[PDB]
Amino acid sequence: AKPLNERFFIPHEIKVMGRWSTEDVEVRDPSLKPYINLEPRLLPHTHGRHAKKHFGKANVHIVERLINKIMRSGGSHYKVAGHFMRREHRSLNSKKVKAYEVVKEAFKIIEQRTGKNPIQVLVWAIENAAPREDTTSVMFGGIRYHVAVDISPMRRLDVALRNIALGASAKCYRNKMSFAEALAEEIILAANKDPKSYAYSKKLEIERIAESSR
Amino acid sequence: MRIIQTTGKRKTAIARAVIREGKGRVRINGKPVEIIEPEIARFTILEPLILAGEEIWNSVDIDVKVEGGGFMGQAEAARMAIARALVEWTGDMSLKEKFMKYDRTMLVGDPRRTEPHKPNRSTKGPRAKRQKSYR
Amino acid sequence: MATVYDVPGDLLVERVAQRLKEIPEIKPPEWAPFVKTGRHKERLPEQEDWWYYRVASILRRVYLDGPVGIERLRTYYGGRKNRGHAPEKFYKAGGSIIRKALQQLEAAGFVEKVPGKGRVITPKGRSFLDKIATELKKELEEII
Amino acid sequence: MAKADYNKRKPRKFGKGARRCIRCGQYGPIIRIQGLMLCRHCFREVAPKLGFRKYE
Amino acid sequence: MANFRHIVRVAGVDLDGNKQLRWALTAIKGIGINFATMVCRVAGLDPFMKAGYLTDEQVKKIEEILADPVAHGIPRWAVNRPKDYETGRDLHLITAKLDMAIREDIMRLRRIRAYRGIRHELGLPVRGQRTRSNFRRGQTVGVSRKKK
Amino acid sequence: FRYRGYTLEQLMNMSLEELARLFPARQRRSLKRGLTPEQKKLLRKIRLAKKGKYKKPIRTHCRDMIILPEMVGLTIYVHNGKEFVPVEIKPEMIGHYLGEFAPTRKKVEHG
Amino acid sequence: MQKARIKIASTNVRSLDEVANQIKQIAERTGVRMSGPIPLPTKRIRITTRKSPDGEGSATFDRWELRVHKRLIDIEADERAMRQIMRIRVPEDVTIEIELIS
RNA sequence: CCUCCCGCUCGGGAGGAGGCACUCUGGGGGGACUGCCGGCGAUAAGCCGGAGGAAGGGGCGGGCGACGGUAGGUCAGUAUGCCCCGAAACCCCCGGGCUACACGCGCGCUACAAUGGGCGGGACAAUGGGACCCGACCUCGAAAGGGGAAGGGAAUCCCCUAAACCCGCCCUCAGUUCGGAUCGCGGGCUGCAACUCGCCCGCGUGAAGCUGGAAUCCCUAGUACCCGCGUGUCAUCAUCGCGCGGCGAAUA
Repeated sequence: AKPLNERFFIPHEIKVMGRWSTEDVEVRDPSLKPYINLEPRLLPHTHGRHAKKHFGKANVHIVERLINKIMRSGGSHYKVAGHFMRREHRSLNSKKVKAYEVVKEAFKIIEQRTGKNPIQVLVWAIENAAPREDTTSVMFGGIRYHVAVDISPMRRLDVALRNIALGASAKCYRNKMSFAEALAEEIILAANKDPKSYAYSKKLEIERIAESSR
Repeated sequence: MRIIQTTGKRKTAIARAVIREGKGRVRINGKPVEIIEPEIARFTILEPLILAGEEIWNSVDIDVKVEGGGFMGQAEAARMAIARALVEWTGDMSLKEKFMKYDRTMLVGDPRRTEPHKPNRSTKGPRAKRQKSYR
Repeated sequence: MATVYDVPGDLLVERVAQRLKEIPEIKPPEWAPFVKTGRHKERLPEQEDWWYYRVASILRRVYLDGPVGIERLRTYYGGRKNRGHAPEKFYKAGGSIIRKALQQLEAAGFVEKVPGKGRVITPKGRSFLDKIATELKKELEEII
Repeated sequence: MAKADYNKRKPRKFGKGARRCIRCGQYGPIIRIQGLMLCRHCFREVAPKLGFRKYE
Repeated sequence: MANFRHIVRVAGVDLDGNKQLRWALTAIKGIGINFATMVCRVAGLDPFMKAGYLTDEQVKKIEEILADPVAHGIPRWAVNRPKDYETGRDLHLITAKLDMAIREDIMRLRRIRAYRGIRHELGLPVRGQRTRSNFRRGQTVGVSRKKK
Repeated sequence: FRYRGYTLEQLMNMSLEELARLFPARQRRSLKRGLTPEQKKLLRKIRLAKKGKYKKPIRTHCRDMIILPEMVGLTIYVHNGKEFVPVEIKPEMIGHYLGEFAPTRKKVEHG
Repeated sequence: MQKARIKIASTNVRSLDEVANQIKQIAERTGVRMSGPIPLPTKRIRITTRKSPDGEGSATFDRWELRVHKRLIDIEADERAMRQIMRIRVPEDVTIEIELIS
């Protein structure tokens, strides 16, 4: 509770989620520079409406993009503080509101071990979790090919973050890996390109199957 | 002193704000800015107040009453109005253009709010049909 | 230089609940945590804090409201009950922890029943609070 | 032979069988109770003379 | 601490675990999770600690709050069965009394020839309505009371 | 306790009021509020059978009556919907409904 | 004198405003002090109904509006200065309530 | 200006006078029209891009569905040609049946936990509905509810508490403190009456289920996804139908 208020004096100044300065990191590649909202500021929730335009989804705070592809899995059933759930899932059968907590605690659990600005470990995990080449079963002229298709910087990011957010929910499954943890131990190891990231195992295979086919 | 009354409206949280000179008062629905439990939607309110400076925050009394359902809803109605309360105060295009370049959720609301639940073909929600399996 | 308005409700409630142990007029009666409790509890807790929070709220609520009733404070808590696979619905608390509580405050002189039909604060209930909030709001500036 | 009257004499204190319309004379079919007891089907035919408006 | 054990025996010879006192009694048929925390009060223990941290002296205080609970306190809707078979005022239920009392009343109805007793023999809920296709794809409720 | 209640006889002498504390919430209600004008012609035919004017074999459509201590002994004919199914009433039947004992369906196997 | 409230509601827009305007014009000049014709809410009434009598396939569902609007008027005049102003024709279909207190 | 509290005497908060500023209410008026600017196009139509702006190039969401057809659906709402019944295929009544089940499928709810459960505290809405009707508030009852009783035929009173939220505390991933079927009992409530066949409250009971094959459905933004909220019909069966606001995207 007192640290919590220090976390209210500190984001003010300016810093993400209470104590992560948005200047600590830089986007070194000139590819992922206009596609990423590292540079702008303070809160993800924002509600700034996206997909409004052609690229009304590139200007989305990196973390907000995280929150709602981390929020994804969800039907019908009913949640409230009662007895009451699940209904908000292994990935928010429900809101970005109790989602934003998970990503905050995962920034807390990835800061606790690495000790770096965690927005330097995640932006280092969404330039590596994206495959550089993909095969589409594309036919053109009635002729069925399985072809060299190179990936665009916007469709990169998306496959980076989504594969990060798809890998964690196989592990969190009825397991001590809490998403605040299971995400925080995915984001470190996608930053590293480690052999333990279900998100850097598809990145590779999607380039390697796509190299054969070309 | 002065009285400049403004408004700030996002997704039907209507913020009633007043900006008069004083000593650093932040009042929300009668309670200091301290009473809120989410740290998060607080920082949102706090965004404009640093973009201008603590200098003008300390020298001016801000009382707002945000009658709006959302926790983030209240905050958002508070983010739009302080920013408009501070641009009427000093008067310059420096503080207005500095807000617009950062985000348009400080000085534009929405054009839209909510849609009705359509009659539909006997199911739940505006945009949904009964499931089929008769093929 | 403080009201109940100036202090967050997480720091106010253990400072007034202690000040309900200490004074020491309000106390836990034995029948109220045992099994005369509010709706369904996954476990029933053997706490003094349990009694001292259900009352530490009651002195904050009658401050804000005028005629604050029994049917209002039963329905003001937040909490449900199962029906089955039918989804849960909204029900109210135990009137036993609310109708003895106002009456343990009423003998203490913190609350009084007005002649218009209702429940309001006395000066002794209003000063007990402003002193406990002058202590809380003072500590909240010292602590980074 | 001889017997006493009948026009029905059982309980019908409440429910649907308690109601009838003032246009098609039904129990189970719809009875809109706002002081306009009719079925849903009549309702549609009658309304433009009532002064209800189709527009949403 | 009050002398660590992993298995102390409570309620006769049936076993008390190392989960938590309030959950270790729930298992002992007749004492639940709300009735376990009613006998922690009278006896005078901390409710949230582990089970098995009990000397010999605590194990005797519980076995006499069980035999007759209506003597110690325990309200006449907060005890296990109140008003029994039309002439017992209140009683206790345990793994042997609960098993017998419920099969007795079922032995009573079958002789009576009711629509409750033969409705517990054919394989059916009595007041839950549908037997139309529920317990679906060969399945079964298990009626009363235990398939673990 | 064999025989349900204090004893079969003492619950014929406690009838109005004192039985109530023993009974379910549901049996209480229908005694306490009362029962219909067909339940008043059934208090003549249990009384013609225990003594006096030539006894009818008691028949009933009563399936909402809950068995009392005075009515224990008679052979009661409860119309299942088609025909009259007999029930010799016992003291173990104090506290149950009369429409339980006679059937509401013919009893066969399903298939 | 006797403060009267004319509470005037109508089911349609055109009928209610003409009477409210005419009531504030004729009363203006005589022995009347008159507080302005204040609009209260529309208790819009929603009847939300099933079109199709089969209740079959997709059935398109009528939304119904009954909108009833309420103007209110305080007036300081006699009971005789009241009837003089209540002379007016009034749309079908316009309810005019009168409370009388001193 | 006045009553109450607190105070470090700087200053924070409520009440009533007072004041219609603000929110709002519902009646009217303006504002967006490819008007302007560039590019593509036959210099036309139109499409693309830009500036100013609260909003833009069907702005956005509804209502609005031609001639007809599937002999689609309903004569079991009504209207109606034809035929048939006439102590009956009428009429009155009680009781039972529609709620039977070894099973099959459709549409849905609830659900397989740590993004969690208890407990407490605090900050928040909107549509609506309300006279044998909503029910303040006070009292008794563990509660369901009962007793008393203010206001209200309505911007002026009541249902009413939003729920999701967050902060601290206890708890520490098992078929479990999950999950709630099934069964014993005690008890309320409506009606003549809830065994068949109502719901809730409490204690005991504590089942399957630990992420689901083939196959297949819905939708494109304040939408889906998610959370509660009201109303209809209406005593009572709602995991339904209609409708409201809260959080708030993916891909195109």
